[PDB]
Amino acid sequence: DILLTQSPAILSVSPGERVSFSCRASQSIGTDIHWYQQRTNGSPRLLIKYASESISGIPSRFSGSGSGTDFTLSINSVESEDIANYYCQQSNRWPFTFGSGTKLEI
Amino acid sequence: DILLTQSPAILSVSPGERVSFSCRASQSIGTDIHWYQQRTNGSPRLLIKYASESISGIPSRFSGSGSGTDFTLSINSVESEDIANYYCQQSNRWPFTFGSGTKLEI
Amino acid sequence: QVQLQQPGAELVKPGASVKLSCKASGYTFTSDWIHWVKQRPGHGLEWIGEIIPSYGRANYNEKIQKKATLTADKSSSTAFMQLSSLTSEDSAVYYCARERGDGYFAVWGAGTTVTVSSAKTTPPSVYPLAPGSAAQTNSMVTLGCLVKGYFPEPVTVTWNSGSLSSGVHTFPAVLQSDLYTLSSSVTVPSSSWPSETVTCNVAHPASSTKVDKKIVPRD
Amino acid sequence: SALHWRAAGAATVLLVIVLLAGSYLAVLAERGAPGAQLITYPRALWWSVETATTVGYGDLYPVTLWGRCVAVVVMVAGITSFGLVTAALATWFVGREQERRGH
Amino acid sequence: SALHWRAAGAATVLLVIVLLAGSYLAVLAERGAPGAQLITYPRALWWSVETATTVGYGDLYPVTLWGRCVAVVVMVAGITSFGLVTAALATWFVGREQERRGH
Ligand SMILES: [Tl+]
Ligand SMILES: [Tl+]
Ligand SMILES: [Tl+]
Repeated sequence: DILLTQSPAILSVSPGERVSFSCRASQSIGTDIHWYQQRTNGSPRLLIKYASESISGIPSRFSGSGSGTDFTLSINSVESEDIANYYCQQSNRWPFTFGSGTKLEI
Repeated sequence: DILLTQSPAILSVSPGERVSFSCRASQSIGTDIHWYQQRTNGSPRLLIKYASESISGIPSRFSGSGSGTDFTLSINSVESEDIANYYCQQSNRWPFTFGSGTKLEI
Repeated sequence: QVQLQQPGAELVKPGASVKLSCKASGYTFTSDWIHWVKQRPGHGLEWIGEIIPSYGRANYNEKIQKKATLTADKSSSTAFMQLSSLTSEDSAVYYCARERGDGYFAVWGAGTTVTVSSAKTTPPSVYPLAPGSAAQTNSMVTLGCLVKGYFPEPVTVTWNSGSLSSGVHTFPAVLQSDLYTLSSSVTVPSSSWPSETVTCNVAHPASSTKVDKKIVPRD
Repeated sequence: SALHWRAAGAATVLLVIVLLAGSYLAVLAERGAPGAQLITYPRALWWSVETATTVGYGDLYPVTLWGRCVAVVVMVAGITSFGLVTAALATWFVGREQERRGH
Repeated sequence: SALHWRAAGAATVLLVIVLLAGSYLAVLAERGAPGAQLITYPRALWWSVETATTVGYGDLYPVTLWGRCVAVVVMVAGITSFGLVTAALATWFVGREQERRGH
């Protein structure tokens, strides 16, 4: 099964800076990588689908890039609302899988 | 030829716990990985075929998962009857090959 | 507008079993798959399985001990996840999401937090928390309320039926002798209190017992 | 109009139906099979066209017995539909050539 | 009934026989060749269908001289059988079109 790796686990940053979360697939999965946001006592929220494609209702500061086995979710100038845990998920081959997730800290 | 790796060689565990044996293929072989049990002075016994598919006559605590180059045979709550050596074998490409085998110890 | 609905909680005794539910609404299709995701306290997400309500077929994460059975009801648009012979390891929040057969989870449920123990349910006791007569206040003022003596988790706390979100904190519960306790605080401009009431709404799903308590000054 | 021209359309309306049903059954059959890639409808539909035309790119293919089965039904209906137009195009050309001989 | 319709079935009964014999000889020929993948009957049978239809997914193929040989016999019988129905479908359409001209 496809292993998804999120390093580092925690990630700091100064208010308003640019931040990038990394998710490495254990093998080439194209662009079939999706991103979720999860706040304290919250359900996951889709942020990016298929690596690049943005979702409706999601701030424009969120972007995602990548293909193959390396993907990155970025945030232009993080705000406090962005503090949460971010997960990646693949859908390239069955079964779907999730990254260990990364925590943002301002 | 396909090299199959079983780490660790020996594997302990407390009675009734959940145990997982690992078998890594030196290249993607799909799900063509099979599992055998061998007790002292015994012949190998098929436990799992094609990675997941269980065999008739085999306890239901034995399960196997995996695809590509990573497979794992698990045992839900090991009993003493489970003490033996476990081998993996591939059949994806000729010639068929065997793992170095792993020994369970309670 | 809330596509998947799950019961907030379910208490289960060891060895027992439970059937969680996920009722969906909104655009319904034949291609739609309902997924279940397990999340243990202090852990990430873990795929449990999926089911295609139409055909009614289901698949499970072959990596973990199979403890589920998925079914659905084309009629009520409700998917069911049957968890059996639970233990401590099985306690966690179980979310359900909807995938349009294209790989990603568009909408998720609020998740049902399943706690496993032979202990017994207990609604919480909500005690207000107003300052003391000898406490000065700045431009702002801090009120709060104490939710003590309840089991199992969780308890949702809102301020003014939700109309008040700015300045709210709800500290993670704490356990001791099979009973949780927690506090939530609220902050508003001094002027606005008590001229404009401030009440803490406290719902406790495991026992279906929502309750209110206003925060008036100390007589 | 004529049989040959009717069958063509029929094969076309049938090919489309098979393409749609095929991509649907394809996903239904492949999910649950570790390492399977033919597991989402959009690409499954593409895989379907790829198969009906036998253009084989090898980017997606079934790995399960039922998938393989679904696949065979699609290749057959694909090859047959496309072979049914070729045969209809032959009749069209044979009859016109008959007219160009005062036959 | 007629030749064209007879041959079709014949090609069908012959295609099946070739599919079965082919998958069997395929495994017989490929085993012994390090790195070969066409070495178990079930998938060899699938490989066979894949080949007779020329759908080429490239998931399985012979790597030995005799395999390649077995492969060529299957492609030929596949292409011929499927080309024999197309030709039978043309005759069917040509004769019916003849009836629709009072010819
Ligand atoms: Tl072709
Ligand atoms: Tl290919
Ligand atoms: Tl052709």
